[PDB]
Amino acid sequence: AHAFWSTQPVPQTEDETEKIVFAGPMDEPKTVADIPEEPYPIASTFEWWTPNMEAADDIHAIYELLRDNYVEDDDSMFRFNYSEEFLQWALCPPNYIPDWHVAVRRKADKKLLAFIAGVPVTLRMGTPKYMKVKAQEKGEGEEAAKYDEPRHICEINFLCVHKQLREKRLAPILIKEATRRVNRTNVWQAVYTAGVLLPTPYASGQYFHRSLNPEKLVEIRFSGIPAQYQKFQNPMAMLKRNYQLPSAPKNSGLREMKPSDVPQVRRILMNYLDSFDVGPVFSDAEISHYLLPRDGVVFTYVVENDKKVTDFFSFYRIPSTVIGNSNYNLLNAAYVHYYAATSIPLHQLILDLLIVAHSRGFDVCNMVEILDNRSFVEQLKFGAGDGHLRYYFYNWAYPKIKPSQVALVML
Ligand SMILES: CCCCCCCCCCCCCC(=O)SCCNC(=O)CCNC(=O)[C@H](O)C(C)(C)COP(=O)(O)OP(=O)(O)OC[C@H]1O[C@@H](n2cnc3c(N)ncnc32)[C@H](O)[C@@H]1OP(=O)(O)O
Ligand SMILES: CN(C)CCCN(C)c1nc(N(C)CCC#N)c2sccc2n1
Ligand SMILES: [Mg+2]
Repeated sequence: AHAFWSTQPVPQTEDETEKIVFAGPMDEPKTVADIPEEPYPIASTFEWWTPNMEAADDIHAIYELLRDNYVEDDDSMFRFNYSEEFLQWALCPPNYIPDWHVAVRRKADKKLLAFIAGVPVTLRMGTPKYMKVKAQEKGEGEEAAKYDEPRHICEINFLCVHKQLREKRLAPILIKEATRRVNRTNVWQAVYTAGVLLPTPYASGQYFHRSLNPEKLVEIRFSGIPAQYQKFQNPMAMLKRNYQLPSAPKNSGLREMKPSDVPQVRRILMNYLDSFDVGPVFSDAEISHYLLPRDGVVFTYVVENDKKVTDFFSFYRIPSTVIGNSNYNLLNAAYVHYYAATSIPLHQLILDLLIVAHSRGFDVCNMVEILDNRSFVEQLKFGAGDGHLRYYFYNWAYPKIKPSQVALVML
């Protein structure tokens, strides 16, 4: 069934997943010296290329591949259009490894055919709370605790093969070369997500959407007018009214995050994320990188009253190309990023996210039911979509956990 995935160190079935009781590696311990020094073999008409994702022109080359060949829906209505500024932000965090950005070009004329990217992340990925209780009940605490310490691993994203090269087994080659480059730096696990089901997720969550511009969403067929609104003389007027938001934030002391806020935002974020089984650990440099505002890319606000930051939220922008509409070329989506609330209920904090996103011309707010995202779904009028986001590890056995025990946002 899976000619490539069956050869890899990942749990092969749900049944296998059911028997996993402790976090730990799947594979034998290996050393850098055991890993081939030479790139993985590739057809003589192709070549490996490492783009410089801080150099405008290489960023643009990768941007065009993704613009034209990255994730699209099954009805080919929308295709993600991650911006050049977003890609530099996502792929070049503190201490990133340029070698983990891997491309294939056709040698002749240098057409770009494929990409995959890894970035470092420090992840808590030790045995989850409910399985540590089971271990305690059996006298197996030491085994369960072995990998409690946060680990420096690889996060993989942006796997893409050109549409003309699909179903030729190029993605496994990209994956094998990425793995080799990661292993050559003495890193042996990765974390990744996908909308598709592969062997075998450790967690899965539904996607949720919150309409900000329903007229546009219906025009481009992201949304339709729900059946219940047909009982009204003006269905669309009633739909617009249902999703109306304030024109300015409601929380006193909301303002954009600045450099001086990094220590307090790090503190409140890390205290919050500790509550979840799987989550990132961020240094001050990483809090700076992932949360300070970047035009067009990431938007972060703090609540500060009386000289103290007590809460914050962040969202990031991913537009999609709208394939063939005469009124609109783009869907402008805002995705819920990290947040922490200590002074107000989460729904009150995230309402301001929706208000700011709407004010800035976003059409929809998206999120997965990770973190405490379920706590404000109903009041804030999110609805489940048809997608799921599945969380995977490479070379890591891990008990199944609920998505409300995951605190890693994947871009
Ligand atoms: C220690 C360090 C380790 C680092 C590596 C960790 C692993 C990272 C793994 C990557 C995580 C990426 C996270 C993201 O970026 S998820 C985003 C993925 N990108 C897209 O969906 C963009 C649009 N589609 C494409 O570009 C192509 O269809 C892709 C490239 C997805 C496959 O190309 P193509 O359609 O031309 O197929 P093939 O003939 O070359 O290959 C077929 C094989 O590929 C397996 N396949 C299909 N889709 C995915 C998928 N999303 N993750 C993993 N495997 C996938 C499939 O089951 C089959 O294997 P098997 O069933 O036969 O066994
Ligand atoms: C790797 N990485 C995490 C990027 C996420 C891709 N983004 C932004 C995304 N992806 C969705 N799906 C793949 C659902 C597929 C299924 N089942 C959806 S569905 C609604 C928004 C949305 N956005
Ligand atoms: Mg292929």
